[PDB]
Amino acid sequence: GAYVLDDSDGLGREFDGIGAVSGGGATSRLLVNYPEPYRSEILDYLFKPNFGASLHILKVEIGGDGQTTDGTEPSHMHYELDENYFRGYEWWLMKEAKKRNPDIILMGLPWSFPGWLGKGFSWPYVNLQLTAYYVVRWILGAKHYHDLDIDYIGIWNERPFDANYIKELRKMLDYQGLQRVRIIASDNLWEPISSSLLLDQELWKVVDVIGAHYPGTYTVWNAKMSGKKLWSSEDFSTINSNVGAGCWSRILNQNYINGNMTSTIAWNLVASYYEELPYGRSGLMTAQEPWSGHYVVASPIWVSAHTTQFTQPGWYYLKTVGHLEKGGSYVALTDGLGNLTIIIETMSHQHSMCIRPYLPYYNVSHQLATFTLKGSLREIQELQVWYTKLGRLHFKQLDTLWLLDGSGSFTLELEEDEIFTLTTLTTGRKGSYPPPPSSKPFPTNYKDDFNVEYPLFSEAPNFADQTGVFEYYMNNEDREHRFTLRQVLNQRPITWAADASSTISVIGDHHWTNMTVQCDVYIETPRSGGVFIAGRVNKGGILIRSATGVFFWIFANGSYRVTADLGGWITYASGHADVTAKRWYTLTLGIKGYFAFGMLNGTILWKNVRVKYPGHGWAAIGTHTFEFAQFDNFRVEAAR
Ligand SMILES: *[C@@H]1O[C@H](CO)[C@@H](O[C@@H]2O[C@H](CO)[C@@H](O)[C@H](O)[C@H]2NC(C)=O)[C@H](O)[C@H]1NC(C)=O
Ligand SMILES: *[C@@H]1O[C@H](CO)[C@@H](O[C@@H]2O[C@H](CO)[C@@H](O)[C@H](O)[C@H]2NC(C)=O)[C@H](O)[C@H]1NC(C)=O
Ligand SMILES: *[C@@H]1O[C@H](CO)[C@@H](O[C@@H]2O[C@H](CO)[C@@H](O)[C@H](O)[C@H]2NC(C)=O)[C@H](O)[C@H]1NC(C)=O
Ligand SMILES: O=[N+]([O-])c1ccc(O[C@@H]2O[C@H](CO)[C@H](O)[C@H](O)[C@H]2O)cc1
Ligand SMILES: *[C@@H]1O[C@H](CO)[C@@H](O)[C@H](O)[C@H]1NC(C)=O
Ligand SMILES: [Ca+2]
Repeated sequence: GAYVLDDSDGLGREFDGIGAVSGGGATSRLLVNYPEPYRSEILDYLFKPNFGASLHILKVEIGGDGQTTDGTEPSHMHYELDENYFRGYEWWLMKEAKKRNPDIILMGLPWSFPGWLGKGFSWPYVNLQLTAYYVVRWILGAKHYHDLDIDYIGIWNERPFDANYIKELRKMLDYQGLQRVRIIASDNLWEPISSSLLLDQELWKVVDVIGAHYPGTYTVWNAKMSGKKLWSSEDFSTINSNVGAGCWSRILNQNYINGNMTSTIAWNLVASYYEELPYGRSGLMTAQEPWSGHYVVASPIWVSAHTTQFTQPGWYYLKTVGHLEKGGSYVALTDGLGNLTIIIETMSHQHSMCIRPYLPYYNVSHQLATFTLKGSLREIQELQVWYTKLGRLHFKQLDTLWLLDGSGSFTLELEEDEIFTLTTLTTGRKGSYPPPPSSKPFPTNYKDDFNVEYPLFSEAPNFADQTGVFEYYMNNEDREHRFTLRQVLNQRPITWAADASSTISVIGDHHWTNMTVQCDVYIETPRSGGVFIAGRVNKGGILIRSATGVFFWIFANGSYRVTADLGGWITYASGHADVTAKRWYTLTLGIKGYFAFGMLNGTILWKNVRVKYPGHGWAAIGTHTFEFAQFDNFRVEAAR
């Protein structure tokens, strides 16, 4: 019936911000080659203050060369003695975020690590100082090469922590002059980090924030007892339809209400990865077509706005928040400067399911809500009103609410699936750019000769690596193949996911069913080396080991194989071929209906080989193991 909002008996917890994750893995892969103005528009929808999602926090993966959900992301140290702070796209993204919002909060977290850190094992805690040295290098590089101040550093995403590592990471941070950098742990479940912090005082000192994943709006007792800041450091991961927008809406309020969590960070920031990759379209918005410029400003953008435009890190939650009688919730925040924000949500169970965890039914029905400004809030007379209705009307400003009394009270009619933001703030705006081009399938004729001398990014556009890492490569000591694409991993990473045994990058349209793929290939390893080109590749990401399709392999021992699977268990054809290491060959692979054929240097090697049909999927290139190889003059001709 009546709901009191008061600051007289003090304040709730400090609000730390809403944000999103770019990474885990390659989630922003297709954003980088958007043409202007569209690329800059997308970034504004995300990061420009008083405009769109206006995010307070950007968390990114510290690439470790391993597959991390929708691809691999390049590390700053591929090998021992290697340092490079210009690979990938997270540097660029952080800088674009900071350009639009100087006060944005930056976070880094590793998912995988380069294999050499493991010194013989697939384990990052073999040499604690070495792994901490690697991580801290990254933070220094952000400052030195990009003028970026990383605010938070994590441990090992969704994987075990080592208390001695966390301590060494603190010591190393301090030693390198990074006392200001905070540590968040352990980016997994509430335990065992929470009880570890109660039993170990030295550990308690070095951990600033307990970050838990997909906590279903709740925390646990040991966490409250720690007195540490509690963040949902990874949540959401839901398709960005209205259903996903409802999930985001509900958890933004209730993570604080039910679980004392003062930050929530969505995986992921923008769906800029092929949608047939795992968890397709689970970004706050969608930008998965750089070749057309088409992007979608999805519902979750506006749900974010309802909190982000009208709150800032450093504000405080009131003590007066909770659930509504007939369902839904209300939070309220101030800033100590007389401003007040009220955010109300009425998300129906049927339209707010997150993928993790799934909630048992709860009822939401028509109701009325009365709010009374008690304490030092009563002196407010006027409130701006923002309204959103899911299922649709988005982030629409409604007529101002005048209190018009001396009461300090007001009433609302609330139906289902609604968000209301009521605030003293006048800065709100539903930012708008003209509509962008219609969606178009991936070009049915496509070529890249990789002839780019000073590339802006370290890899060619649209190639999404799924195991291994492929980079622009300049080789002055050749005139015919001076500018190529090279797979640069020479050993398996400390994997997070189950990377394939062979390297692979996919490109194009997963709907393609008839296609001709051509590429110049070059094997660097004598006797043992191997490369392939492929078509109808159907799976990638965390499922890359499962990929089927048609794979045309050539080996440096003078052999070829055609397989139905990336693991090469299922043979379509095999035989001999005039192939050695360190020689350039042109490979052609034709796939049509039930039949395939392969050419070597324009000459038929095998023809009318039966493949499974129907089948559809991307084109790809790769290497037999984690080995050096080059590719040049890539072309694809395909029918969807
Ligand atoms: C964490 O938030 C919870 C609510 O989710 C607070 O626990 C109590 O909740 C009841 C019922 O909602 C309130 O009436 C009380 O005011 C709360 N009790 C306390 C401890 O004051 C709790 O305040 C929070 N826990 C903290 C901050 O340690
Ligand atoms: C409400 O919040 C706004 C946003 O901070 C406050 O506006 C700033 O206030 C400080 C001093 O209080 C000024 O130095 C800034 O220049 C102000 N910025 C703007 C946008 O004018 C404001 O003080 C708060 N109080 C209210 C209700 O106006
Ligand atoms: C891929 O190739 C197959 C084989 O050419 C195409 O399927 C044939 O389509 C014709 C009519 O268009 C039928 O009469 C044949 O019987 C089909 N072949 C088989 C074995 O089914 C198919 O249309 C092509 N797909 C696309 C979209 O390009
Ligand atoms: O299998 N799980 O329950 C599971 C739960 C949380 C996980 O962490 C997260 O999942 C996300 C997808 O929803 C992304 O993969 C993200 O990269 C990963 O950190 C990964 C797997
Ligand atoms: C939910 O609760 C309302 C009001 O109490 C009631 O009218 C309705 O039947 C309930 N719906 C279901 C299916 O639980
Ligand atoms: Ca070239």
